[PDB]
Amino acid sequence: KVKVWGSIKRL
Amino acid sequence: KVKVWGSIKRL
Amino acid sequence: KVKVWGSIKRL
Amino acid sequence: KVKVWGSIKRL
Amino acid sequence: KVKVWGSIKRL
Amino acid sequence: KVKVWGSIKRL
Amino acid sequence: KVKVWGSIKRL
Amino acid sequence: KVKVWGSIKRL
Amino acid sequence: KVKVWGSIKRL
Amino acid sequence: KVKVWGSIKRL
Amino acid sequence: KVKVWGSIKRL
Amino acid sequence: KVKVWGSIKRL
Amino acid sequence: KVKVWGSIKRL
Amino acid sequence: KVKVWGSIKRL
Amino acid sequence: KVKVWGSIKRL
Amino acid sequence: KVKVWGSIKRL
Amino acid sequence: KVKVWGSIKRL
Amino acid sequence: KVKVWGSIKRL
Amino acid sequence: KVKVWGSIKRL
Amino acid sequence: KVKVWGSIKRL
Repeated sequence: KVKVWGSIKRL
Repeated sequence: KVKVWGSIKRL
Repeated sequence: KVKVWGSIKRL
Repeated sequence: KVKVWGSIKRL
Repeated sequence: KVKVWGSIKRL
Repeated sequence: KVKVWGSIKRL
Repeated sequence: KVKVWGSIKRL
Repeated sequence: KVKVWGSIKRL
Repeated sequence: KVKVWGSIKRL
Repeated sequence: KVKVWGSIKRL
Repeated sequence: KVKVWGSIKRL
Repeated sequence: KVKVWGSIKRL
Repeated sequence: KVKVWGSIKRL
Repeated sequence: KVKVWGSIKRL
Repeated sequence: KVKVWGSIKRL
Repeated sequence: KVKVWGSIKRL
Repeated sequence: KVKVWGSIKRL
Repeated sequence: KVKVWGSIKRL
Repeated sequence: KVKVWGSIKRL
Repeated sequence: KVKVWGSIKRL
């Protein structure tokens, strides 16, 4: 399983 | 799945 | 601001 | 699908 | 202001 | 800021 | 920045 | 097994 | 940068 | 055994 | 770039 | 035996 | 036997 | 690219 | 005799 | 693209 | 896609 | 006799 | 007589 | 899909 977590500032 | 939620001020 | 929402199901 | 909706003050 | 609407298929 | 969270099981 | 960790099973 | 560890800045 | 390492037994 | 080792920029 | 080396026994 | 050797830009 | 020869850019 | 060569003798 | 002919895009 | 050709006599 | 045609004798 | 006819996409 | 009829996905 | 049909007299 690949767990993803965080945030982005731009598209 | 990977959920996406929030906002951006630039591209 | 540009609202961003939804999901990336296929990667 | 990642839906996007709003407005930017500059590029 | 630049209106931005739509969706991303592959993020 | 856009929150990215979740999981990719199959690539 | 978005942290990604884990394992790919279905390639 | 394919192990993953790191980060993405935009996706 | 997402670091990738390991082995593919099957897909 | 197909071995893997390196780094990616996107998912 | 992800270096990939090795062999498949049963294709 | 099916031998494999080289590099991929992404998974 | 069945011979295999060429290249791939993805897995 | 990942070079692929060899043979599948047992199937 | 089983004759095989063609090409693959992925491993 | 990987070329697959040849024959399987015994399974 | 890889065409496979013919007959199995040694099962 | 065991007759075979068709195709494989990955092997 | 052992009869056979169907379809397979791999070899 | 590889279509299979026929009879096994012996193996």
